[PDB]
Amino acid sequence: VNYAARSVISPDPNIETNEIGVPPVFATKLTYPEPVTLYNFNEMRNAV
Amino acid sequence: FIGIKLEDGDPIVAYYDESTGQNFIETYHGTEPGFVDEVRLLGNDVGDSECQQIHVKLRITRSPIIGDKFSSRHGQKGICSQKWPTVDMPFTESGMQPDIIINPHAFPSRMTIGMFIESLAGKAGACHGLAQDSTPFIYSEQQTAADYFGEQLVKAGYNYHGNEPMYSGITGQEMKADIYIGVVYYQRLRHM
Amino acid sequence: GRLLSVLSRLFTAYAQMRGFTCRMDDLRLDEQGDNWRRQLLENGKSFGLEAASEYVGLSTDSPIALLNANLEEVYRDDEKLQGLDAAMKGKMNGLTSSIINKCIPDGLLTKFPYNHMQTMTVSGAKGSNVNVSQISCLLGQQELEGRRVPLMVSGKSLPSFVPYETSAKSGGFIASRFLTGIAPQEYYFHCMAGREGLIDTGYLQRCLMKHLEGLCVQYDHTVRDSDGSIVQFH
Amino acid sequence: TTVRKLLPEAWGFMCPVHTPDGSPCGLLNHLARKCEIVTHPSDVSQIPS
Amino acid sequence: IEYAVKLRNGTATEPAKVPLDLEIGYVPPSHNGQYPGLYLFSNPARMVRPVKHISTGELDMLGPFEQVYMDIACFPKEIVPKVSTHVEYSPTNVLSIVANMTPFSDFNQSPRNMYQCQMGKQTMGTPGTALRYRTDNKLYRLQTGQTPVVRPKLHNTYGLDHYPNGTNAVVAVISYTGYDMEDAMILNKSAHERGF
Amino acid sequence: TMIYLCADCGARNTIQAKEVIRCRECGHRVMYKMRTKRMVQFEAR
Amino acid sequence: EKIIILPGHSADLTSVTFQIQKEDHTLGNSLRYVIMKNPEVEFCGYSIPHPSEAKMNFRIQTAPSTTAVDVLRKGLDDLIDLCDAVTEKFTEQLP
Amino acid sequence: YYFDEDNIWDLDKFKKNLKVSITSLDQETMVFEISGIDASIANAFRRILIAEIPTLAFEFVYIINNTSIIQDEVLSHRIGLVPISADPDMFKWFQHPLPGQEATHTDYDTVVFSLNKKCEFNKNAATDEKDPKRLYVNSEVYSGDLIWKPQGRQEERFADNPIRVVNPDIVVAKLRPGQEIDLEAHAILGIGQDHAKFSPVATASYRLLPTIHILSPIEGEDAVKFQKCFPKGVIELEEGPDGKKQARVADVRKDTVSRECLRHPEFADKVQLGRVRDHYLFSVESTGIMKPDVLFIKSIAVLKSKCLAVKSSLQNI
Amino acid sequence: MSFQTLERERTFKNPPKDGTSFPDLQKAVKPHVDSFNALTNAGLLNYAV
Amino acid sequence: MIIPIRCFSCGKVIGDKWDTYLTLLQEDNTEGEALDKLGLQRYCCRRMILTHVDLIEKLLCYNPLSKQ
Amino acid sequence: TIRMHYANCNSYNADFDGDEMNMHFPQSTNARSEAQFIANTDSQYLVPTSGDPLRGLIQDHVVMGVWLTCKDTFYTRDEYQQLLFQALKPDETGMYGRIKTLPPAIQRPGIYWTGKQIISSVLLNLKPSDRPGLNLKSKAKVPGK
Amino acid sequence: RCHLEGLSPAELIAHKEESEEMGGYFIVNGIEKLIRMLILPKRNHPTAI
Ligand SMILES: [Zn+2]
Ligand SMILES: [Zn+2]
Repeated sequence: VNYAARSVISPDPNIETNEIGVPPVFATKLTYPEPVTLYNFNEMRNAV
Repeated sequence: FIGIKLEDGDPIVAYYDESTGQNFIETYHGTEPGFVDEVRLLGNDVGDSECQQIHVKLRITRSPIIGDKFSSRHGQKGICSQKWPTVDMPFTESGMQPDIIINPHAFPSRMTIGMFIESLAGKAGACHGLAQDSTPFIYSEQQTAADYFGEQLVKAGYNYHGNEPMYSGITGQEMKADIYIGVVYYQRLRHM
Repeated sequence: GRLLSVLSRLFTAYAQMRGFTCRMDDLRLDEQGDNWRRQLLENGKSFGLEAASEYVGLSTDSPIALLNANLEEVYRDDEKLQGLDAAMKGKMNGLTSSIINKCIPDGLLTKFPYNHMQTMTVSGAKGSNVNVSQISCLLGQQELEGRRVPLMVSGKSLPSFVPYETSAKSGGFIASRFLTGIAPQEYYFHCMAGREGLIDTGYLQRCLMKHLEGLCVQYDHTVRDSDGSIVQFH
Repeated sequence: TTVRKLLPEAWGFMCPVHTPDGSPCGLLNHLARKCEIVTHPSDVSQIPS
Repeated sequence: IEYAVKLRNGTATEPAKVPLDLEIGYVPPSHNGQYPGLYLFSNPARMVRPVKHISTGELDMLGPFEQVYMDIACFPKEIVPKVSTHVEYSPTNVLSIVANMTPFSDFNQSPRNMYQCQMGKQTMGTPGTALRYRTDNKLYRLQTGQTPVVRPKLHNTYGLDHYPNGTNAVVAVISYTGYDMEDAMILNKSAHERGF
Repeated sequence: TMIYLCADCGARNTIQAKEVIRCRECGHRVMYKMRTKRMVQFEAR
Repeated sequence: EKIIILPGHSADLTSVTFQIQKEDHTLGNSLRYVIMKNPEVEFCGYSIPHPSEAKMNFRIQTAPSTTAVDVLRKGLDDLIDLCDAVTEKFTEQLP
Repeated sequence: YYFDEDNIWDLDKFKKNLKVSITSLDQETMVFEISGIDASIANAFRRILIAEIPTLAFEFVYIINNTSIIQDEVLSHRIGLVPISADPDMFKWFQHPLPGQEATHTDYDTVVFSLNKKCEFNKNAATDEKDPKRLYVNSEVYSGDLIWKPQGRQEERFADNPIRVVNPDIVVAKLRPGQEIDLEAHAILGIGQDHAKFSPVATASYRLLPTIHILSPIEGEDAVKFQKCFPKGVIELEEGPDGKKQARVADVRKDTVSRECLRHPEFADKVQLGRVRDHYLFSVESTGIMKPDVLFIKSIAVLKSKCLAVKSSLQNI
Repeated sequence: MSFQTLERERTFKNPPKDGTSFPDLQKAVKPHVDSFNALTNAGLLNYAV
Repeated sequence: MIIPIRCFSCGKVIGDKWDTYLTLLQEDNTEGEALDKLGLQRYCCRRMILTHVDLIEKLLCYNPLSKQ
Repeated sequence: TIRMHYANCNSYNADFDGDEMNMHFPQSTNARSEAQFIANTDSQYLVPTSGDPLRGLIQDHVVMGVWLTCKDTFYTRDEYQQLLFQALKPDETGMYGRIKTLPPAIQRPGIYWTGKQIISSVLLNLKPSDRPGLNLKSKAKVPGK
Repeated sequence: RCHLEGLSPAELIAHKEESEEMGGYFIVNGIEKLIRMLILPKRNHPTAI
């Protein structure tokens, strides 16, 4: 499939039991669609 | 060039066809920056042959990176997790930082007691300058090698149980408990 | 989930503040418990021949040649082996449970709270009491696929022993502890145990999953497969 | 549970522990340290004599 | 054995009456045992190992046919007289090379030693010295090598000084960081940049 | 041309493209390329 | 941006969480040990979100008498004074 | 809500209890004692001394011709480790060059050294003595062959203090007849926690002053064994007319707290091993850059600096 | 036992012209090499043909 | 390869101390503790110049540009 | 390298030696909401085989928890505050304004908190706005003797 | 039948093989091939089965 990375793992005690800490590389190479409303407009614009 | 840094999308060598008279190219399949340490013109045959074989020996650099495996000589394999800051590390009363921190949660259920033996022996032989011999089936139940090295080390001045009082690298104040420190022989794997 | 995370970072900070390590002396027993081990082992110095003579039927003061013929006659079969070793194993196990009951709770150096390995063991973290027993007392009988060390053609357990040797030392029972070390004759059988444990070490999930695809909980609370027929109520 | 077992005729002949793990565990065993293989036979006429 | 100790030393080396290679498989008789029979073998391509014959003080060689019937003592201490006819040169002579090159190998639970051989055969050390003329696919070399502080003597005897495979680390067993569980481990930054 | 190194004899050969390859002074048939002066830059890590 | 107010700040500016940039315990532990020397501090504890970055979330809770900015101000000042006392003494020791 | 009324800050009182004494000082070694100081401040002091002061260290290496056996990146790194004798304060920081990066040099930021050696076969050899120091000339590329190349005003600004490698004796690489290495090195100011080569101090650690006090006086052999337990000097055998022999702690600072006496069964009841909670014993070892006293003063200065920077930005909002 | 340093150095510096410094290794590989010799010499192939 | 200057554990540079320690065992008849004369108080930066393999003096005898 | 917490080791049963993973991301909003609410890691605490929870703390946490929890422990105000904040770190989580503590168990001759007070404190810090505190009695792992 | 038997480490260094060359592999295409040792029953001794 598309939009699915594959990497080696190392544990961490600082972050969370819920969240997973990700390197910025994937945050760049993994993107998803989003409609833009009026109130979320500033966030999306900033990202652009 | 001899010693020029390459990358993935990078030509390595160039040959052209005679008839067509056009240049072809060879790219670097590999996906990590590699240099070239030497190129070799193989005489193709007995002789009277144009150079139809070339040999490039690329040198790739692999420092200890996050995700690679280390192991003492006891099967105690580990993994480079974070490369802790050298100052946030604790230290002995002499102060040299522990170059490698392993966990106590590895020795139970793994019975790697010879590891502790080797550790003590190293701590002694290093200080005195001895090439600690550790051939199997020398030390008897009469005197444990533990006690022999304990003599060695109490001669060195250190604790007889290998412990050493340590101050927290992060809080500074010493720990309530002495800490086990020795000199193990660590080699690096290559599976990564 | 939050509570787990916060407890995690909590004990984390405590790890930074206090310190915790499994040093050496936390294995070396007290000399009193040490000679306790010594006394009990010296007692059991002859248990093996005891169970041997008993199971065969002869007495302990029986003539050597008689028991010799008996033993040769015994483990040409295998059931005779099974019964003999079963006896020997029960015997050594009695001795072992004995000296373990005596040494590990008090024979060693420093008591429960300060002993960092007693902690990692009894707190369920990592290890078990059998681990401290092996490391600190003895290894016991080496059960390899049930019975014990197998007997070669001349019936000698090892080129270190005489044929028809009866002592549990030649019967796969070894006395040494990890803390001090083991003898070559012991090392061999122990390696045998380990590598056996090695060679001993999914198509169902497309069987039990095949006919069990649908099996959904319909709203009427009458669980069916998706075809319409019931399998259970409630 | 065949030959894959370490039946105790190897003492000094082929190493007990030195053996890969996984499927070819036990199958391939390395020689002991000093154990040689004689490769050059000799005359033995004086043996029957 | 006697003619061996002769031919080895100044004694004239005649065509050996009884060469060392020949193995004397004397098979004592017993019911439901091996078919008893003397078995002299002089064929090459046999497993043959040395020990010391205890009566004399000299070298002795035999193969895996007399073992099952021989009382060879493991230790000059273990010998019980009138029965034990041979003594091992040393218990060392039971292990292989790599497994022998193991600090206090007689201590850890055997599976550990087994992983030790299988993985130590896969180490990033020097594969030799003459690298400049190696036309291989993939070799591996580690830059800063040193011999261990703890060792069995045969690591010096076998000339393993010419192929170091690791270094000697300042190890401290401690639950301090919180990142080194599930067997994990930490590496001092400074010692790493310093050429680890 | 190109300048190479006779492996054994250690003699600069100055061979040209589409040519029989061998040491001119001793006759060896294996030759390396010399390392020219080529700017390369590295970090100290 | 050296030191910033995090959005968990109290309305009264009594519980604000200073986020010091590009810093670690080197200043943190000293800071807190100084701050705990203030009777007007009800709470003072530092942490680190993650070492890979150099950010130290700091915490000040105090009595409604005075807010946190003045508290951190005076605590810094007192620490600097400690630095000066140490320096002066040591320098006086050697010639 | 508890302050305990003694956790107060009194700059007067803190200073009046604070006492410093410089036990030993050298060009490279230093050990001294601090008193009336909390763990945090001494921790921070070690913390700055290790990594947090800048120091000139080789960062880039422009290689020109290297036909040696040692690999280039290895040579670069190894050089990147040799120390550099130059005032780290006479410089201005390197603005790391973002894209559009080439022209980011000056003479107030960095320094350049160079080397170029081709090991020539030496013909004055009599016979085969594979020294090979005398068989070949310039077989060993030392550190004494990284010549500083001035960059303009630098030649004048340090004419009083000519810059050199602080150890002109280290062997950097080794060469043989035919091969050659040619390159130049660029060294800038950098902080230790960025790279270890930027950590100036070889070894910085402080010891809490341990206290050894016997509860019951030992006698004769136990006194002898007790003095024999700890390193010499720490235990004096009491010259006692009454009784025969006791033991007392002569100097607790020489002592290693390996805690050997506590191992013996009977001694366990006689002595207790405490440690001073407030008195610290610092041991400082710079490498080749600055004198350990200047290290100490500069470190506390930098801590004052960080205090000042946070203070200034606090004033802002 | 100590690390043979002067040995190692006056080993490296001047390689031995007499023979291999580590005979145990050649003995360790002795199987195959002697197999080859006994092939060519020791009238082995001539027997085959 | 070469003696690794600036030892891992300690922060002391040691790369200078190799030939100066070699010609202590070589001709000073003192055993390895000649390094005590060198001033390696710890064991950490001590165990380097002690058990370091100087393999490179054997690798360097492999110049194909030996011209011989 | 992707980082996660230990407590997930057990559920994924991965030995953390190098065994890699697949990392997926839902495109639409409904799928991400569904992963967020039904199959969020926090909603996978009781395995389906039996009710036994499998996610949770491991060797180091249980060890130092044993050590700290022991009644022989004591804390000045500095330690107590630093540790309580160290565990909380509410900002990285949010949703919380200010930290509340408990009085010290002993006051004279000096204030000291015990680790057991500490666990109570943190448990109080997460007490839901209106959810009665917890009352419970259950056997410990370490036998009392 | 090679030009390397009897050679001392010195002239091995005169060639481009390391000081302690071992021998034992047939060099085919460049890659070090090797014939494994395999176990057979005993020679010429009648075995029961
Ligand atoms: Zn040629
Ligand atoms: Zn060091």
